[PDB]
Amino acid sequence: EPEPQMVLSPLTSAAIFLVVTIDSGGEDTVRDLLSDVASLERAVGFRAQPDGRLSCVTGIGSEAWDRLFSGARPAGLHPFRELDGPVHRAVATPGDLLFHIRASRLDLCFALATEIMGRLRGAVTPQDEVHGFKYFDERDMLGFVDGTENPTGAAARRAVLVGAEDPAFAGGSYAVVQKYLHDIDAWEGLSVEAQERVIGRRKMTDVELSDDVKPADSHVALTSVTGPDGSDLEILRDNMPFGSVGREEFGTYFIGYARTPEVTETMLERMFLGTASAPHDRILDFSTAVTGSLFFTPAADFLEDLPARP
Amino acid sequence: EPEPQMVLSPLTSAAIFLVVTIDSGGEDTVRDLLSDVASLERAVGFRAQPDGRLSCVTGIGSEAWDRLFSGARPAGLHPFRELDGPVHRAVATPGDLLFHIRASRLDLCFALATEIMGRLRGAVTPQDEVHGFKYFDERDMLGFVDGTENPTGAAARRAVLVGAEDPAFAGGSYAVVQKYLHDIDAWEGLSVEAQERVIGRRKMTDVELSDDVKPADSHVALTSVTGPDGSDLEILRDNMPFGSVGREEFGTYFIGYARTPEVTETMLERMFLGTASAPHDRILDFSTAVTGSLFFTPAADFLEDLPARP
Ligand code: HEM
Ligand code: HEM
Ligand code: NI
Repeated sequence: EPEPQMVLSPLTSAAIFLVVTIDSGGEDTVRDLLSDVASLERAVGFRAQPDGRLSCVTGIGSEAWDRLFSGARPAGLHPFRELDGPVHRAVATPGDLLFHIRASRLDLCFALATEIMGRLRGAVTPQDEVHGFKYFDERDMLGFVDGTENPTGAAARRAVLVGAEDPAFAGGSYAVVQKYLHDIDAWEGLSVEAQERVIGRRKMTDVELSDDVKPADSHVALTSVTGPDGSDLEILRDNMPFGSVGREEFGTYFIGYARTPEVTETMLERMFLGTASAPHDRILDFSTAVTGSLFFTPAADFLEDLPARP
Repeated sequence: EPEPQMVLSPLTSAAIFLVVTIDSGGEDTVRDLLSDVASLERAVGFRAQPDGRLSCVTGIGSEAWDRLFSGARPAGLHPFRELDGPVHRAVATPGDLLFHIRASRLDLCFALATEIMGRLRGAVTPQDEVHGFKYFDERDMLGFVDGTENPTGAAARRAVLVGAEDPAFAGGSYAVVQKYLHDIDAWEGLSVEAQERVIGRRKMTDVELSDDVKPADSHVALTSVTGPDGSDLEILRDNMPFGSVGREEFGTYFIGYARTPEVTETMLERMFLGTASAPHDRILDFSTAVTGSLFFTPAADFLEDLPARP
């Protein structure tokens, strides 16, 4: 009986990512928005349903949580753990609140972000805002199909949603975000055969590389992680391309939901710190991370009925 | 039997507007892109047909025209005439090339814009770049249905496409652009009735105010122009909203196609300078123009078989 937010969304061609920090003494204005946000989603979204598919997933940062809520905390909620790799850095940037707004059209996402930020105006300071558009064939900014091996339906739920491990917050999830910028000129200089050695899948056909062709330092290889037993651990990603052409900004907005942050964090360490037979993820030779933050996205039940302020 | 560019488009949800200036000695690269731009449009767009609806209207500024082409000039091509009215100013800004990119998906626009700019790189300098989205019910940032009294088909061609009057350039058109930003706060503080007296049509039903009622300083009244004969003088507009919710920007991007700049320019004068019967367009009390430029968008034929350089 707890309802989670729309962490498992259908395919949606548009998205707006909003990350803000809570000003001095903006705690109260925020908690009012947190209650209404579900209702607000419904207002912007209900006409233009069922095509629209407008949703919002709201996330709360580690430190912001303590300023906002009394009572117990989510089990594994900390601030984003910065990774200072030998070559590549996973930076950690400020964010107190996350709004993951998605729809089938960008104007719906825009209308709902306007409502959210309108009532938050004066209590929060914008940190990041990016509008994402999906390609007509699910490909990302590097030209590869993006999202293929995402857990689906029932296993997705089990991989993403808090359960009996933290009963107090079952139905919530942990969201990790990173805004990446690509060296498109560099990447496109590569042969397609060389690019597939980077990702770990065939570009066009989207078939994964056989176990002994797939390089140890390819993306798909490093992001496959298993548990201490004979079973593999997965996350839910909804990557969204973005960019400004004039500024030569070509991006991938990464977002990854998981039952516990330790899964996503493992994958991050393998990509940036590398393993024994892999100095790092080759995707990083073409992708530079300019922000990263960690949030708990609660059950929608938690937002309707908040705890008293600490 | 000269084919115009896709000035008359279907209805498109997405748009990118590019304005660049041409650097010293960039003229040659620019010409090479102009010759290939229709080609590139096909390249990006065909594999998305029919539903893609991707198109690019390419336009050239008055000064850039003499740097690029020998031979005849279009009869009406001058720089955007700055208007310095009693209250409001229509700024004139830098711009040599216009790329009016439209499709049903924002990603189709982004992709063509990437190819174009990649070619133009090293030879031009970005001046303006707006990504526009259209609301599901064809409304703009002011919440009024935008585009209702636009001309259609036969009447539109007659209104927009250069004819026998300037034969060397039949199939062309003159485009005027202005990026507008709105005092959204001010605007939303009016009553719906108040707002309708600003626009000249009823907000929610899009019926035009009757003659007696419609204020003489309302937007529709001021942009309703007749010639030296009885009949009306029309233009084709494809206004697009754009915005950033974080830095509190809510805008309309104006683009106005006409058979001769004179019609558009006349309207712009009544709006910013006034009338016997009105100080200025009431719409300007909520909208600030931040860019202005005038371009000639040649026949498709012209770009593919370019004149010699001078
Ligand atoms: C610029 C950033 C990124 C790009 C362009 C990108 C792109 C891709 C692509 C093309 C695939 C192909 C296979 C598939 O979609 O199933 C993939 C898979 C995957 N990615 Fe990434 N990705 C990015 C960042 C990340 C990050 C930061 C993580 C952090 C955990 C991550 C985790 C994964 C996982 C777990 C898979 C599937 C693993 C499997 O095949 O079992 N990705 N990504
Ligand atoms: C802030 C910028 C602007 C906004 C928000 C805006 C919006 C609108 C709206 C809501 C209408 C209602 C009627 C219709 O859609 O046909 C309209 C009509 C019109 N506008 Fe604008 N517009 C803007 C700028 C301009 C500019 C710069 C011109 C320059 C000539 C212009 C010329 C016209 C014309 C000719 C009509 C229709 C006239 C008729 O009813 O016969 N507009 N606009
Ligand atoms: Ni490397």
